[PDB]
Amino acid sequence: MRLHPRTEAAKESIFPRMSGLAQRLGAVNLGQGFPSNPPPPFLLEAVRRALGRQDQYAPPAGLPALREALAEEFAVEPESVVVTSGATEALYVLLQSLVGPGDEVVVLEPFFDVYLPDAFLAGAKARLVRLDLTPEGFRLDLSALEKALTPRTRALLLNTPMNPTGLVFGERELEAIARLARAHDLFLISDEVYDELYYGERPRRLREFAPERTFTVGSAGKRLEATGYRVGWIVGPKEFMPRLAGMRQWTSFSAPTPLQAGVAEALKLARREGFYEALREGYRRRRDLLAGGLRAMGLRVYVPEGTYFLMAELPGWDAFRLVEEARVALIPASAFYLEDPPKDLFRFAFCKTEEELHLALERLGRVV
Amino acid sequence: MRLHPRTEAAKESIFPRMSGLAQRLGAVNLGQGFPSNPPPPFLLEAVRRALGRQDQYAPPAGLPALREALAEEFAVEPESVVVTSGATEALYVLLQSLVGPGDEVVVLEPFFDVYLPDAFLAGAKARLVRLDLTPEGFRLDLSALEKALTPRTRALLLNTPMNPTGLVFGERELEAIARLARAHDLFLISDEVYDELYYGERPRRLREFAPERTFTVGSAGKRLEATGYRVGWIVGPKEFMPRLAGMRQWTSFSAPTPLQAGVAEALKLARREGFYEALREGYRRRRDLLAGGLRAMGLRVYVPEGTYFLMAELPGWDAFRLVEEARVALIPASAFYLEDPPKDLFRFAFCKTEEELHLALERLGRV
Ligand SMILES: *Cc1c(COP(=O)(O)O)cnc(C)c1O
Ligand SMILES: *Cc1c(COP(=O)(O)O)cnc(C)c1O
Ligand SMILES: O=C(O)CCc1ccccc1
Ligand SMILES: O=C(O)CCc1ccccc1
Repeated sequence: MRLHPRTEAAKESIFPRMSGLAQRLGAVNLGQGFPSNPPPPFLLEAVRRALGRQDQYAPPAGLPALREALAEEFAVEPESVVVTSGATEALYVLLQSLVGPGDEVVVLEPFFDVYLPDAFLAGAKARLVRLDLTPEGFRLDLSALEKALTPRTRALLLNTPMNPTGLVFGERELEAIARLARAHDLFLISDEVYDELYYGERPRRLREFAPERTFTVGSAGKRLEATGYRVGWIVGPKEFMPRLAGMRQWTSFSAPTPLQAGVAEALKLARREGFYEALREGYRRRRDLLAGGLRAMGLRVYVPEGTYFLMAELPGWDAFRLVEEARVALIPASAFYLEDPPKDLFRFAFCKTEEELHLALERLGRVV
Repeated sequence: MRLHPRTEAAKESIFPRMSGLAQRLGAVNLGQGFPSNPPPPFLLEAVRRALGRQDQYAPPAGLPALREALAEEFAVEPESVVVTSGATEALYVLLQSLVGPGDEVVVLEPFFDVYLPDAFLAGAKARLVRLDLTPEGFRLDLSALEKALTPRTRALLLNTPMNPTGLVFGERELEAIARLARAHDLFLISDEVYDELYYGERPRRLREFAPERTFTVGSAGKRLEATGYRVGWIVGPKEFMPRLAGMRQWTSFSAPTPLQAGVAEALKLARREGFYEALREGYRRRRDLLAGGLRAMGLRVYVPEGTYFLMAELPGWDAFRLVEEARVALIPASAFYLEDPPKDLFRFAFCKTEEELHLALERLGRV
């Protein structure tokens, strides 16, 4: 007896592994992305209110109230919204529903942890388009993007705000991508879990340029500082949504009911109490704190436009040596690149307390 | 542009569909199985204490406290327990991990909604083995089981206490199954979400006769009257567990943290406070209530030994036809069989209040 060859993709992710390593070593954890603080009180109270009354199965597509709350934010009808058990499931069910053997999916490099494994589990082939890393920062070359499209290309997987670059795609880029999508009749998968976490002008969404072929992915955990609630969603053309709900039905059936209920109220309260605005400000403050502290050490730092991650170069170091000698956990570039990753490039998560960030700067400082 | 052909399986499930229909028609819902009452106080309290403390990502394999609480109940180490987002995910990840193109999987019929679609999405073929429906009740034909085995069979999927039959596999039968699996070197997938809901003698587990090849599946939702919490588990040989944690990692990454934390404490309290016994006692009454009630109407009724489901025959009746005229929702046998399903057979769910049951009997009575 033996497991199916498919399970070769079932390797423990470097993200939770680093987290365990960090707890064991007593190191400041600036690797895997999850807030050090608890979620806002209005969300906790909304969930408490749901416990005891909404504990049983919810429809696969989602609790009616959550679908309506999301529909209002996205200006679509409830039937074009499907609630999944985290954006993680949304992404898995989408690749599973859009590509298969013989199909190709374009993925930008550096990429998010689940893209390639999901592509592989769908039996599809992924074609990577590495973004250019200049002294100014990461930059997308649309020529290189177009040069990657082929007769078998069925979908394009985009992520903005982008993890780990912190890049936010501008109007001209989305327009250009929407244009290529239409010209080759491609499906557009847009991972926008950090859609409310940007530091500049509010970005425009890819779905505005190509609504008939775009699937927008969101996450309550990345919206409301509650990564462990496992509530996410897909907003896309309604004609395809019933199928997607059909697919997530077999993976986990439905998302946690009381959490879906609490999030529904929370999404509305957040919009009217200026929560996202205050959150962005709290994060910008910490982004600058980290960036400035690393600059002062004489390090090369690429200031992000979104998400709570930033990348920097620490010459002559490797993640594991750092976590043990400096007692600071970071995620190495090799985690986001398939082959030949940039030398000495690390990702920092700054969704931590200011104290934790200062502690990390002090420790990295001594070990220069 | 069109969706990949694999989406053929993405058909809306009849169970939540009938619940939506029962709600619109103001009908008593005895179809999809989910309690009318809320979960026990000690579970609600445990979740409340976790809110604000344990809200971020838990490890894919599960929160240490839950894995350990589960390991204690099963008399195994934590490394052989993996926490899934409901038993539904356990089943999907399992088939995705054990079978693929060219492999076959044996499934007993009547089956649970999730079995065939999961087999199909893994790229394997499912060979069905129908149980015999006698005047007494359902029964497995060990000969028929063995007959269905081929050189391509990689696993067998059992469900006990069985849904929808309410059948509880006896000691002798589990042993026979254990030998066949061992002889043919097959994997055994045992769906035991209703392992604490039985009405007779404490049932034995399949993993006791073949611990080396058995993966046992459980559900906090079916153990603790909280179906919407989405916390399930897989208990199996440690040699394979890391790979299973690796697979669910890509499907939903990890189960809801505060719910896991709450379930961890609740599982321990349940044992100590005799929650399961009281639960069995409460479901037995309701079982006998619905059963006797349908008898008074002179209907054919098969009493279950487990689960909160029971099957009966309603001559010349259609499910949707019934939900409109009688305003009582049930699930037709067509949902549990692939072809030529028994005539006039429906599944009833008695995990409702006595009120709802009596109401369902009345409306049914005048029909
Ligand atoms: C965190 C994250 C996800 C997954 O979100 P969940 O809701 O936690 O499953 C998906 N994509 C990106 C880019 C993320 O940062
Ligand atoms: C309810 C049920 C499941 C699914 O359990 P979840 O924990 O709700 O996902 C699986 N198998 C059987 C036989 C069930 O009755
Ligand atoms: O750290 C991350 O980039 C975000 C959290 C995460 C990591 C890996 C899988 C799912 C989510
Ligand atoms: O009613 C059922 O038998 C149990 C609940 C269920 C049904 C279908 C898919 C997942 C769960």
